[PDB]
Amino acid sequence: FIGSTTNLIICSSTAIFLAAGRFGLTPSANRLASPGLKLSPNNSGLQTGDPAGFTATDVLYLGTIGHVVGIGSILGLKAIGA
Amino acid sequence: MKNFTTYLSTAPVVALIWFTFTAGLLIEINRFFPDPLVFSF
Amino acid sequence: KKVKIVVDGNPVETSFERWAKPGHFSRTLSKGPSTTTWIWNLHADAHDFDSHTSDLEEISRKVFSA
Amino acid sequence: TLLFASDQSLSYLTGALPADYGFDPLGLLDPEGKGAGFVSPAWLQYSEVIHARWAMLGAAGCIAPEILATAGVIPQTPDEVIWFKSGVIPPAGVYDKYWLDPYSLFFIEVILVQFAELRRWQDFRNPGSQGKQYFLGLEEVLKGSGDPSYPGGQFFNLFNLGKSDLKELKTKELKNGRLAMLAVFGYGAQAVITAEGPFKNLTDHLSDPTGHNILTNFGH
Amino acid sequence: GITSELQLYSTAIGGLVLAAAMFFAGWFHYHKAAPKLEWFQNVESMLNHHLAGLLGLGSLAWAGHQIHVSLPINKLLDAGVDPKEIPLPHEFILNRDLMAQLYPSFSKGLAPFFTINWSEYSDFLTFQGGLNPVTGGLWLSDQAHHHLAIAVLFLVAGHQYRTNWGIGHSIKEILEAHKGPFTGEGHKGLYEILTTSWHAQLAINLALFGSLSIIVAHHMYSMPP
Amino acid sequence: GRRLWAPGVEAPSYLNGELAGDYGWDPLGLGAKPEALKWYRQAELVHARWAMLAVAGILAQEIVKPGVFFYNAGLPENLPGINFGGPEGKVNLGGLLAWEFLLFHWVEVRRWQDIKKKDSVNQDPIFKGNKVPNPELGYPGGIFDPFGFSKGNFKEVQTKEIKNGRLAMVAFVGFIIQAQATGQGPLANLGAHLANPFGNNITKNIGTCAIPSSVDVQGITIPLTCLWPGH
Amino acid sequence: DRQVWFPGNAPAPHLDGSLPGDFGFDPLSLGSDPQLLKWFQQAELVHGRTAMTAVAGILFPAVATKAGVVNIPQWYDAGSVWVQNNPNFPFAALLFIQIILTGWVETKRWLDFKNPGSQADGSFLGVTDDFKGVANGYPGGKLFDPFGLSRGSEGQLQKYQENEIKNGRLAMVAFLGFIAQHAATGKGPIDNLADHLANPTAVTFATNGVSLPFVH
Ligand code: CHL
Ligand SMILES: CC1=C[C@H](O)CC(C)(C)[C@H]1/C=C/C(C)=C/C=C/C(C)=C/C=C/C=C(C)/C=C/C=C(C)/C=C/C1=C(C)C[C@H](O)CC1(C)C
Ligand SMILES: CC1=C(/C=C/C(C)=C/C=C/C(C)=C/C=C/C=C(C)/C=C/C=C(C)/C=C/C2=C(C)CCCC2(C)C)C(C)(C)CCC1
Repeated sequence: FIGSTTNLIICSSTAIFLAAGRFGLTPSANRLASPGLKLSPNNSGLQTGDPAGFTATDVLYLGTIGHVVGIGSILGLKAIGA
Repeated sequence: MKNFTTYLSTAPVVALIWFTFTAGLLIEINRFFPDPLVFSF
Repeated sequence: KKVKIVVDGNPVETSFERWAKPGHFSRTLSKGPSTTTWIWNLHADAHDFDSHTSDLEEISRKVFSA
Repeated sequence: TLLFASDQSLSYLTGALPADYGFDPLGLLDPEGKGAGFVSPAWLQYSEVIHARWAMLGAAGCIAPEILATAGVIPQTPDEVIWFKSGVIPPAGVYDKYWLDPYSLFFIEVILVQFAELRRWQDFRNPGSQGKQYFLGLEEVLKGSGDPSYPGGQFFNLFNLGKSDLKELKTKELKNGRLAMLAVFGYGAQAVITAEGPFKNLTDHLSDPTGHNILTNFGH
Repeated sequence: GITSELQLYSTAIGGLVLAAAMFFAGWFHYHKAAPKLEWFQNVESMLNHHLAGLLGLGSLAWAGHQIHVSLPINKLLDAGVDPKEIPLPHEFILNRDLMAQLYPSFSKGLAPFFTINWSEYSDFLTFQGGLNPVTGGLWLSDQAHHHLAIAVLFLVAGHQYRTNWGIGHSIKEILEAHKGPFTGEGHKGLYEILTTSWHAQLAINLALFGSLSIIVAHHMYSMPP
Repeated sequence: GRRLWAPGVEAPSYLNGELAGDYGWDPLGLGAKPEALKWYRQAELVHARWAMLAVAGILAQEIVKPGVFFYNAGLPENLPGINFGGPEGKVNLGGLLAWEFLLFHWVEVRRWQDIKKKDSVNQDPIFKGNKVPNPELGYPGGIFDPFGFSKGNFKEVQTKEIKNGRLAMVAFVGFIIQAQATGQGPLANLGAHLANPFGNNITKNIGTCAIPSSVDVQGITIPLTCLWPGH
Repeated sequence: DRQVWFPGNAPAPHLDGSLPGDFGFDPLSLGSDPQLLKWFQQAELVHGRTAMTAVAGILFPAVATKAGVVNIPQWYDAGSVWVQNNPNFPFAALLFIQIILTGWVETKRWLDFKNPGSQADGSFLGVTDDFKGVANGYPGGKLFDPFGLSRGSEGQLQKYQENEIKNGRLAMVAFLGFIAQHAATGKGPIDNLADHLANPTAVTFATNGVSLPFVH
């Protein structure tokens, strides 16, 4: 299962979403999106050791969305035919 | 205990106790003496 | 700003004193009846918490416990 | 020295409490607002200490009979002294022939543990009050200390430890208790998954780490 | 899956214990620890908890009950087995082989769930539709899959509103941003109405609850569950 | 006292050396009240002396009659062969209990009246010239100390008495538990440990209760139990 | 203050320790009214003395029955045995005699509660001093206390009052235990005690059959 397609897709999705969140490509706990989709800083008051302001809640939600996108993609490719 | 007994003395609680007693008395009379139509023994 | 638990400790004493006083919740009805309209008004206004007081906190606490 | 903390959590968690890492992401130790009830800070630190001590007893106790039976110290078979097969959960198994049946033992335990826990509770609510009424002379050593988590005295601190390292000993107690709480949670989870003893799970992981772990146990 | 009067007795006793807990909580949260006004006005936290935690976790827990208790007992009932000869629900909980006799995917355990081989669970998580010909009710496997899907949807829905960790929506901002040329200031001021007037909230909730009750009547006659 | 029961502990404020063998040991605080402390000191003294006599009797009986279990010494056929009177001279144990009951009721009520009021029953009730000095409670003297060994250091010999008594009490508990676990006398247990130390110790006998569940003593059935649920 | 039922909890504020057996136990505050407190004190005393007499009259005949000396029927069967063994004494006549005698003595006690010392006027056969009453629930005098155990000393009277109330509470709890043990075992209380003494590890509430309805 370690080299399987499902594990590779889940790991790639989770890593890509976490990396996008860390480098300011997603709304975060410390930056929030305008209705015109503009990211502006927000004082969440959450202490983190990451110098870019990446927090634990960011890890939780971005891993969740990575899992969700990977699972939907896996089930869609099994439905269509991989 | 005085305030609790004063609440039990309010009109709906007294009515509930009295009508429970009266309804129970009528029910148990009709249970012990079923179908009373006339005053005959 | 911050979502948190905030309560007040022991706001209302648990006692049967107001159980013995019908209409205690209302300023008009607490004086007792003069006519039989007071009997119906006591039941009609019993759960109108916003009529008893204008304080939104007391209304909300009454609604929660009800 | 710092877990995932926040400006709210660091406002009251400064380090004065034992084993203080500032880990309060749900700000449950906020003193303001939480006056009455069980989410007060004093009750929460008290409950962490109580959970810690009970978990230390449980973590030492849910694996010691299995270890001693595997080593041949006790004559019972290692399968029949597994912590969930000893009669706590009769669907999972009952131990044969205790000196008393488990329900009478539970009756005695209810009486005795209720005595202990209610006296402890009355010390929490009314500090020092358990040293007044006559209790066969035992009320001398049940006065507490004003801190409900740390009564001390001639029995609870009968060896008079922590003359100068009481805060360090409190930190050690809380650290070992948190580790024991995690261990008892692991005992429960491994009992549900593997249906074997915790020591059996440890020996299976030590003998074949690849073929005996959480991934292979979910496979079948 | 209730097959005996004893299980109905247990629910009656447990309900009365929970009834006494509710009456205790009403006394406690008025006379001992009454929440302040700012606690009640946390509508974002209330919506998050009532969507993910009440509805979502309730649907997940009921899907768990349906899968582990309702499906095998009703399968044996529709197979013609006498109710006294049907094993008790905890026998299906503890003995996985007895579960796998009726639904063979249970022999694979939770591995298909965590390896995203969800199609292996197709024997007890179905999309048949229609009615069970034996009983005239909806398929219980269909209802288990329904409640699992509803649980996931409501757990997602309960993560929308910002409470304490930056992310999430502010309902006031959503309301104030939704205005157009025909409608003046739009939904401005509705947040202050719905966080300060219990009667406006009662009006909205009563309208939707009553409409829901009528919809329930139609859906329960048409697809008897 | 000065030398305490453990290093680093502190003595309680009511235990600082009036009594002999004071190690400042009261974890439960039972001696916090002076009246209770006096009562428990009397109890400790009589328990110590009775265990002293008991350990001496159990050790000596195994020298003289090693074939008689001391746990079974109450059995009528384990008694020495002596004439108790009657048609056959056999024991009855009713009159045997009655003798001890009357004599010990008298002497222990005398000791109890001494404990309640000091120097209240020192005088002989019949021959009023005879008298007991009673310098301390639990230490009557007079005819109870004929050789006058308490004329010297009273505190030192009191310490010797209380420490030997505590050792005797612990030893008697060991005697009872060993007899219940092995079914043999104490010196037989010592010989068995000296023969096979690693094959015969507490780890091989603690699970067994060698005493039978009940015994029949001339018409009545006395139920028996060990001090722990062995089989 | 005094010893209380729940150490660490204050006694009930309407219980000041004057009454015998005052441990401050009134969690429902039923004795807040002093007149209702006197009424409930008389209730507790009458219940306790009746329970003490009843428990003695259950236990001593049952102890004598267990020894094999007599064959007195168990307390739950004695009415049936008496009716079957006394055909010339109807149940209704016995009940009427009991009701009129108890009504006489209890109406005298009631009228003394309403107005203390009022039965001391000599209307009942010239009895004057013996019906005066010492305290509420403690009549005394030469008739009810012929040995004069209440007229000797005050401290002796308080000690005997404490003895009476504590033994009465114990007897009330014992009669409740008699009812619960008969409903669970179908045997007498001395039979239950003998069964427990024969083998206490297997003769428990957990093994009677009805306290734990499950198999186990
Ligand atoms: C007080 C010192 C003393 C000690 C430590 C022992 C110890 C023993 N005796 Mg022994 N005895 C002692 C004094 C005497 N014994 C006997 C005669 C016997 C006989 C015939 C037997 C023993 C047996 C035993 C053994 C088993 C005891 C048992 O488990 O019964 C269970 C114990 C009980 C059921 C309760 C016994 C005492 C309990 C602690 C309460 C004390 C009694 C009080 C007076 C109760 C008050 C009654 C009131 C209500 C009126 C055990 C080694 C038995 C044995 O094992 O030999 C093989 C045996 O058969 N003894 C006599 C008569 C001269 C004694 C005089 O004091
Ligand atoms: C802090 C933080 C903060 C924020 O803010 C929030 C949050 C996040 C929530 C938090 C977190 C947390 C944690 C995780 C919790 C969990 C825990 C634990 C697990 C508990 C236990 C706990 C556990 C404990 C009690 C325990 C105990 C145990 C017992 C004794 C046991 C017993 C046993 C014995 C021996 C043996 C036998 O045979 C059987 C039995 C009898 C059975
Ligand atoms: C870089 C770096 C680092 C690292 C980090 C890491 C490595 C992280 C990881 C992390 C991760 C990797 C995370 C993840 C997460 C995930 C999650 C959190 C998930 C969740 C999920 C979910 C929630 C699910 C759900 C569901 C279900 C159950 C079914 C239905 C559907 C769904 C899907 C919805 C460190 C700090 C060392 C250092 C510095 C740098």
